[PDB]
Amino acid sequence: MEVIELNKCTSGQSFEVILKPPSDPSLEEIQKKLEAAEERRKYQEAELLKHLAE
Amino acid sequence: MRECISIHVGQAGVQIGNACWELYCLEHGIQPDGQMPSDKTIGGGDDSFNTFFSETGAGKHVPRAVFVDLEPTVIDEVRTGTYRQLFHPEQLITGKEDAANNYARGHYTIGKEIIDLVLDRIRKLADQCTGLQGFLVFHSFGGGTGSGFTSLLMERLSVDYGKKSKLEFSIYPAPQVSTAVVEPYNSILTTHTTLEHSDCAFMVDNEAIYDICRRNLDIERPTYTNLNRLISQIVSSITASLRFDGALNVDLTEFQTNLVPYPRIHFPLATYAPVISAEKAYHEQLSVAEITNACFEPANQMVKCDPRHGKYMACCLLYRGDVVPKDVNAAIATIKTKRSIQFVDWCPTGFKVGINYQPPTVVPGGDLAKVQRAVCMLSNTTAIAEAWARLDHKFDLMYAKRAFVHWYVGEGMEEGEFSEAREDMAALEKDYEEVGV
Amino acid sequence: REIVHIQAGQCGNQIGAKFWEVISDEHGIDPTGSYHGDSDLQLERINVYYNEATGNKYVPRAILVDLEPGTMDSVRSGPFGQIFRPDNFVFGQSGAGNNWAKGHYTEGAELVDSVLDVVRKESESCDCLQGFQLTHSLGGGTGSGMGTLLISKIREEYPDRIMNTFSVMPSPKVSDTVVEPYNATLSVHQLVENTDETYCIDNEALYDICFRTLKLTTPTYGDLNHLVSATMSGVTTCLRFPGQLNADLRKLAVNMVPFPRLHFFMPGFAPLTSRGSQQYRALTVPELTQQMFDSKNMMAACDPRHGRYLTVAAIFRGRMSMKEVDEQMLNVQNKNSSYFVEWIPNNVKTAVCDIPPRGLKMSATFIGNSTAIQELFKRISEQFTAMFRRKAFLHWYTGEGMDEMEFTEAESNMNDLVSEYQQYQDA
Amino acid sequence: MYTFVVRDENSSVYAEVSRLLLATGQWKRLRKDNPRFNLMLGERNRLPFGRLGHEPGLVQLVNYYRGADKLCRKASLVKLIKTSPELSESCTWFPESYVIYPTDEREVFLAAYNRRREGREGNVWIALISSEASELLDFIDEQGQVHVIQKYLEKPLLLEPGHRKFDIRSWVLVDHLYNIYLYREGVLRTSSEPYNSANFQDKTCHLTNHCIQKNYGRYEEGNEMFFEEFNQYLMDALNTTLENSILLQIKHIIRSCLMCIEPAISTKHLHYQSFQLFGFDFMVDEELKVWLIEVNGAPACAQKLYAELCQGIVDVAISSVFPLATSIFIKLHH
Ligand SMILES: Nc1nc2c(ncn2[C@@H]2O[C@H](COP(=O)(O)OP(=O)(O)OP(=O)(O)O)[C@@H](O)[C@H]2O)c(=O)[nH]1
Ligand SMILES: Nc1ncnc2c1ncn2[C@@H]1O[C@H](COP(=O)(O)OP(=O)(O)CP(=O)(O)O)[C@@H](O)[C@H]1O
Ligand SMILES: Nc1nc2c(ncn2[C@@H]2O[C@H](COP(=O)(O)OP(=O)(O)O)[C@@H](O)[C@H]2O)c(=O)[nH]1
Ligand SMILES: CCN(CC)c1ccc(NC(=O)c2cc3scnc3[nH]2)cc1
Ligand SMILES: [Ca+2]
Ligand SMILES: [Mg+2]
Ligand SMILES: [Mg+2]
Ligand code: NA
Repeated sequence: MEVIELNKCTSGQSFEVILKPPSDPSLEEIQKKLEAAEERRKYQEAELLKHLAE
Repeated sequence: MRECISIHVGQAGVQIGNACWELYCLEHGIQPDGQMPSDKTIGGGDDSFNTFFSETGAGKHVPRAVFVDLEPTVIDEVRTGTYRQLFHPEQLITGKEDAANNYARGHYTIGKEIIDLVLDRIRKLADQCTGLQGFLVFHSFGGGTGSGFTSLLMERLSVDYGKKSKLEFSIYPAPQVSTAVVEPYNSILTTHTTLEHSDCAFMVDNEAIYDICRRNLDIERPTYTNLNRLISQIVSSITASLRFDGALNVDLTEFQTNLVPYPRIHFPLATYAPVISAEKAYHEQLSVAEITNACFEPANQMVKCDPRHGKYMACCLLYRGDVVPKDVNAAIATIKTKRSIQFVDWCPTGFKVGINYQPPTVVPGGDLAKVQRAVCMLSNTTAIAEAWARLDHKFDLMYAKRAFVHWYVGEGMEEGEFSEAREDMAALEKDYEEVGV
Repeated sequence: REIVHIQAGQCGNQIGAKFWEVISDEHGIDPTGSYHGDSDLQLERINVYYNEATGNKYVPRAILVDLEPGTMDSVRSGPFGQIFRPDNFVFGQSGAGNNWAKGHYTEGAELVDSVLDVVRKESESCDCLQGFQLTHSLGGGTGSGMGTLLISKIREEYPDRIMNTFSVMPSPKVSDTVVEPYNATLSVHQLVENTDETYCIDNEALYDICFRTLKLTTPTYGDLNHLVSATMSGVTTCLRFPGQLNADLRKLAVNMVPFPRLHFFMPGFAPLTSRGSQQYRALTVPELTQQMFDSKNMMAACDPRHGRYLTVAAIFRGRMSMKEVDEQMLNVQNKNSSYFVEWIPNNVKTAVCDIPPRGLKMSATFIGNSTAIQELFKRISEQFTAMFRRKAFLHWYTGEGMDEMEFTEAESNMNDLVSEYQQYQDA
Repeated sequence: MYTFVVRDENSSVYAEVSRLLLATGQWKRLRKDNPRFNLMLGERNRLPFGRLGHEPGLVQLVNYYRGADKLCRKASLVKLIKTSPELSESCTWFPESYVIYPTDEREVFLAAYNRRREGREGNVWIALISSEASELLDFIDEQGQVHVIQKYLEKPLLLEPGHRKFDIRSWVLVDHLYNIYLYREGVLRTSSEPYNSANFQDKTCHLTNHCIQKNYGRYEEGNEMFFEEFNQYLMDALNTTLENSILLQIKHIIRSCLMCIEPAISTKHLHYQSFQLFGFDFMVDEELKVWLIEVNGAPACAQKLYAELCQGIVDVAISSVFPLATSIFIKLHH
């Protein structure tokens, strides 16, 4: 029904039609996370090399 | 004028990026060597297409884009592609070994070794911006890179570009076009980590794109090339307002304003029509009413679901071609009398319409036929939560047996992050429900 | 993304030699090492298995290992004998006498460093090594004992590299000695720990196929190896040729192995063919699919109906309706969904390559991660216990320094592996 | 050789159906959680429609229409009829009803009530049955649930011999093409003890539920009269047929209700398809005017008609989609 916000130009036009009305982590926190996962890859790898050493 | 930087992550992101920038060039009359005879302001400008292109004194128009992949084979085809001259070497970043469809490997292991490099190369573009709006990030949910490294990148961009918006074009996993099994893990994991770092995300289910290519383009078995050229048309429709003159969705901030009331619920459903085969000899051109009515057929949606059994929070209609406001209102009036369109009580039942008189440009020798008028509807409906339900169910089936989990744990990730991510998705599904019923 | 190949022992070198013979033909490489093909798809992924030697020639990234010179002398005088790098021939003289201990602890220990020097020289040349592969038997001494020793030491020096094996299982139907169950049980213990993928090639199955199906009165090792080389060519097809499948060994492993220890695969192939006896009637896609899922084409003598598939992979080769391929693949699952676990969605994947193998205009290679594989280990365990309960033939091993405890341990780990497979068969 | 699953074993109707399917030897039953099915006999609560039609190479079908609850629940039914122009507030075959929420449309119900004070105009309502609002709206605050208040039909058609009340049950099957099939065999769930219009506390003679009465079995076996007898009664007693006096109205109401919600629940162009069996409950006043009482989304059948009906479901709703290697239904055309 009600057309509003009609704006026209050479490339086209835009409008709005209403029918009814209504009724982050820090840089250090990130790099601690990444490094906390790196140390665990190294622990797992260490226990592997230890196991292979036995 | 405010600039926009496009980031393509992983195989899917890169190859879709190619399809999009290919199309952009054809629309803006830019040539493979980066020349644009239309532009008279040599070496710079304040135009709308400059949102996606910067200019060199030599008259070359280069995409404000960066391609990143942890394995070089896909981006290598860009380096030696038809649009090789278009890009700058530093815009194309390649690793040595991919993430092997492992989120943890892309995020933690390999991601840590390349994240600083990528941000540096992104900063080189941001420095050439007088007023950077934000970023458009293309990636897959399924890939280890597309999921893993993207979530890490999205986190860092929220630290190094706090005030800037970030939009997503995400490829939702489909077994039809996937040799991977762990995709449900990667999707839940990257959604969880990225959710509060993304202002508006457009999901595309390969399932939907696949069947559209079979049903409407008569392609027996769609390749990625078929899928991407169709996807690029949708993306073009969504970004056209950022690259052309207009008053609807002129910046990234307006996408959040017009489509996303609630921050977490920022996954608008896209619906596109008409999709017509170029090999179709005789074709009766469709009217505004016919193509608009097609925006409410599930068979045309980027994600298969049933909006009838949900509630709308917003709805934008983006036309390209021979369209006038008159025929649109006439179409809307008719469609509502015959279709189920429920808006949440705290929203107005209406449509924000945008029209661009230039019809949809088609890739020469492509699968799509040229049409006199086309439309892309962006409706934020709670019905898209069906895609989360499917995904989360697949997740629960595998994780109950801890299947494949050892691959992730072996890369430094905690088994707890699985349950954390799944809890977030459970909350999200319930948020959709509170709004939806 | 390069792969380093290793072949140890009589069996390992003989199937390895034929493997190189087959793929060298597929990639158009002649015995001299010169390319002579028509397509260029034969080359844009040839770096995986071949080093581009000087003088415009391709040299296999292969290392030949043995504790006696006998078999390796045969390779060197074989059809594609010259193709291999002469420096990559690493051999001892004493032999292993079908003794796992000799290969793993004494005779092999003396030679293993020499082999690793060659592995190193090859690896350092790789732009980005994607993994190792080993061909060997588990029933002998060298391939079995020294092979698992090599694997252990490669994992030590390259702990973040993929390590897979093509392992020939022993069977009384095709037996060299009585101690094969001992050597096999000891080797499986190793493979469960230090490999990502093991393709179980059962000599029982290879024999049955040659006899029952192929109608060969008395099959030889050569006949048995026609099936192995064809299967190996099949599973490596998507690695060796370009396609929409962009995956290395690690990515393939991730999607196929849900649990680290349960990585023992049932290979399959269709159509089954006798060597020399060529095919005139090309199989329809329905026929390829039906055969590769049938037990009669399985290279591991296991009945998949006695278990459930965790994951399945199927590589079709040749020009065919990929639509029809899907419809037929989607048909098998939807017909027998009881034999596929329901808690791994979409666990059956497919790929197509345009280039078929020689002799066949289209084929299909089957890779199944089934719990039915436990029947294989059960069989070896029975044969093992039958002798071990009386400590029979154990003096060959204790003489090399081994203790009975190590046998008891090896026995226990394999019985655990069996119970593990049984766990998920009931899920 | 198709496959199916069962996720509601309390379903007497589809328990019979699952059995009949297996007997054809062209259908195999899978487990509850196996997604690779062609057919799904789903649950009554929170059926996962969102996970249907996403299995490649599988035509999936389900025995429930998503959104059909809006018709098969009393609160929703009243809302549906009043707000829908197709049916409207001027609905002739639906008793005037109002939605009441515990401590909404309550002050509106009084408007009609304040006029009922005229006297000489029957005034009894049901949730139970009473003649005044005070006690009516006093117990609907005592359970805690959302209840509907509806005008009680004080002059029902009464069967002879007995002076008994009765309600009619019609079974309607809607296939995947949204063809509406009325089962030719219905049933009268009758009263055994005479209808007493004096006071309405004794609800044995007013509520004609098969369970409440379990003078049971005096006239008809199981307190269930079928169309052949009931038709004969109308011919002998009232000089008319069942088809003319009642069934045309029944067919009209069934067709009107389903056509109204068709655009809301149709699976015509969906990625999965649906059918569903409905149970319409009707009521006839002394002037042979049919009234709609309610709609059942998960109806049970009469013992005699189980075999015939369930076989019908397999024929037109299942085999129509999944074929195998004069009709008991009346197609309501539109
Ligand atoms: N639509 C579309 N989807 C793609 C394309 N390429 C890959 N995909 C999807 O992406 C998912 C797999 O992730 P990829 O993008 O291939 O992998 P990645 O992002 O490079 O991450 P890696 O694991 O490191 O390789 C699958 O579900 C594919 O269907 C593409 O070109 N178009
Ligand atoms: N407005 C009305 N006037 C007269 N009788 C009515 C009535 N509403 C209901 N009834 C009587 O009350 C009985 C029960 O009503 P109702 O249909 O609500 O119960 P119900 O929940 O059992 C339906 P079903 O068992 O089929 O699911 C009906 O059999 C009918 O006899
Ligand atoms: N398929 C196949 N199996 C073999 C071959 N040679 C030996 N075997 C098997 O391997 C076992 C003997 O191992 P072998 O390779 O001879 O021991 P090694 O040389 O000391 O490593 C026996 O169980 C044989 O059945 C062969 O050429 N092909
Ligand atoms: C992921 C599903 N598919 C079919 C789409 C598939 C395809 C190929 C393989 N191949 C291998 O895993 C392998 C080849 C060699 S050579 C030495 N080790 C290996 N391992 C597995 C699965
Ligand atoms: Ca300019
Ligand atoms: Mg990749
Ligand atoms: Mg030997
Ligand atoms: Na050394």
